[PDB]
Amino acid sequence: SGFRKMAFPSGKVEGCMVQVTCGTTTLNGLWLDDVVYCPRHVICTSEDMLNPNYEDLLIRKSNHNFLVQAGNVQLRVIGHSMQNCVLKLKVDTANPKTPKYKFVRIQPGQTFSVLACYNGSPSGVYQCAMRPNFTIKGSFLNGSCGSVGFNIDYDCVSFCYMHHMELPTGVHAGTDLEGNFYGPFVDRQTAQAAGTDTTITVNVLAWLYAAVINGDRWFLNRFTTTLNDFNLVAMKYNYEPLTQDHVDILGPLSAQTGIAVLDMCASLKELLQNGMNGRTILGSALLEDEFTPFDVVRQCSGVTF
Amino acid sequence: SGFRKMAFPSGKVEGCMVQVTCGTTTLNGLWLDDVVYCPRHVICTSEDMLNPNYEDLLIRKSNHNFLVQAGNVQLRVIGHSMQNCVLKLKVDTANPKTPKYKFVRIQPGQTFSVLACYNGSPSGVYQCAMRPNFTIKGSFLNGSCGSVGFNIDYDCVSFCYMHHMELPTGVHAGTDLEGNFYGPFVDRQTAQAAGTDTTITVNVLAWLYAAVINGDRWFLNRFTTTLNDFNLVAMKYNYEPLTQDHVDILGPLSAQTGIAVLDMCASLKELLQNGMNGRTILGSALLEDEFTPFDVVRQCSGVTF
Ligand SMILES: C[C@@]1(C(=O)Nc2cncc3c2CCCC3)CNS(=O)(=O)c2ccc(Cl)cc21
Ligand SMILES: C[C@@]1(C(=O)Nc2cncc3c2CCCC3)CNS(=O)(=O)c2ccc(Cl)cc21
Ligand SMILES: [Cl-]
Repeated sequence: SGFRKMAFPSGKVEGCMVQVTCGTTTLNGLWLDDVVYCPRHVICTSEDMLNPNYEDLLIRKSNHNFLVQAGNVQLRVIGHSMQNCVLKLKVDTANPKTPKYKFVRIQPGQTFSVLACYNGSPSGVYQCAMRPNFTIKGSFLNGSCGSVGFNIDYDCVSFCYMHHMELPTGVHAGTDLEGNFYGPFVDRQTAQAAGTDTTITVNVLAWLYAAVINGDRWFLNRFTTTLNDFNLVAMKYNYEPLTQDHVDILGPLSAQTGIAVLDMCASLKELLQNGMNGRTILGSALLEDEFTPFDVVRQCSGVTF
Repeated sequence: SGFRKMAFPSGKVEGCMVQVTCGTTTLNGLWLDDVVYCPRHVICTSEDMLNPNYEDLLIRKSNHNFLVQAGNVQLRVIGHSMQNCVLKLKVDTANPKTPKYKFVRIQPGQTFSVLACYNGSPSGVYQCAMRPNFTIKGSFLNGSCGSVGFNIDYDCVSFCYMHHMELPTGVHAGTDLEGNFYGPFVDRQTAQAAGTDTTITVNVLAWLYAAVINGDRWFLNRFTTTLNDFNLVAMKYNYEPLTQDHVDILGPLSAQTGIAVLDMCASLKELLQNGMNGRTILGSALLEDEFTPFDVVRQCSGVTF
């Protein structure tokens, strides 16, 4: 029993973290085989960020201008290239601790573990979700750039995020491991703001099913709803529209508990209208949206209480 | 910016997890040097749990009755002994991945990371606190016994908890690595319950300071209070008494924000007597008590390992 925001064991990623230095800037890199991946803004000064010409800044660099440190060993850079917003530094040593891995681009609503790093050294691990506005609510200080997001289903590490930026509201933006940013963000200091964020409806429903599996049913009601009527109510509370794909994905949780998806939608409608009345659901006084249906299945017992 | 429930990087502990089997029972073990540490109830059947005589059950077992598996390699047990509620299995192979470590007993209010394991394989990592009633609010299913709790200090892993039991309310109980239980619990199937719990006051204050560091100031006021008047209010809301030691420990957070500890106590007094009035603090509608003053300092500073 119990339900916690759980991250994947970070050991396989810890063995890939390195420090990348270019001039006076120092950040983190990800060392997989003989390549170190890091944000391309490592070659920028603060003044360069207003309007950087990365192609012009990069051509003035040689391999020996990049210092890569793995633990207390200096790696040697033997090539460099830029792919979108990431820099790929070819090194003379393949990482002997390289795990089985894949690069995957995720969709909003999907969760992942973040290994926060400073100076190539891991400091902590926490669970995050890609918000509908393509930002993440992380915990990052100066020096955390290059820290990565990942999932580890089986023994394979699926890298999905690399940290690049903090926005004015304290939320974070980054790229996939091919250097493509999530959202309309750019690696330039310009008027960039997080768009209006919304609640990940399919994840709230998944967490209500987790509460039922763990033994709580107080929030259920005798009503049902059509999918369109539920969406008309949901959008009034800044909740994301629920699609047929989301209803399909909730199928296994619906079968394990015996509660139809549109009947759980009716409980969600009532909870939005009434609040909790001094009660909690899985130790929370707010409706939780950073657990996917897959996360609930992974953590919860296969037997409902 | 940002504030997340952060766990320590789990890599150093992942390299110590093994599977221990005795008869039909299978659980987790911690392999450090040539010793595997696991709950002594591994030698019990369901019938033996009603009233076990561990010395009598153990004398009937030989070294070859214990199956220890580290990955896909079978370790050989060459000796066995019992220390309190922990079994120590001497193996023929020293763990080449043994980190720098210590066994430390923690006090209620202290936090630690848990690496949840099943069949000697790590599945997740999460943060939790030792409650004043000596239980932890963990997330564990059948097979999780032997999973460990820890903190990291530079290069050194301080093991503080080993999982043994789930109580009727869904909360958990266990021992330190010397086999001494936290709380008045016993390792047998009998009527045991979590006592009435209380809120960890020094941790709520630490989290209010974290909210001020991150830009949440609505709860501050012009008032102050004394230790005695604050404790008279706290006792009424099932909050732990605040001591001069707690005030001293909150010193660095008080200096960083410019808010005296008794000044912050006056803000908590008003939150206890009036509530949040539809507002949140660091994304929560409840007063969070599972972040110590040291956890707030570490997360708002970037301490690496
Ligand atoms: C490198 C930087 C950034 O966001 N750093 C950072 C990234 N994560 C967290 C924290 C920071 C800063 C301090 C608080 C914590 C610098 N600011 S910027 O507006 O010029 C900018 C603009 C675009 C990009 Cl891709 C990066 C940056
Ligand atoms: C081994 C067991 C235990 O709590 N297992 C367990 C531990 N963590 C989680 C979950 C369980 C069980 C199933 C639900 C989830 C079994 N119950 S018991 O009352 O006989 C008992 C009594 C004393 C001790 Cl030290 C252990 C146990
Ligand atoms: Cl996805």
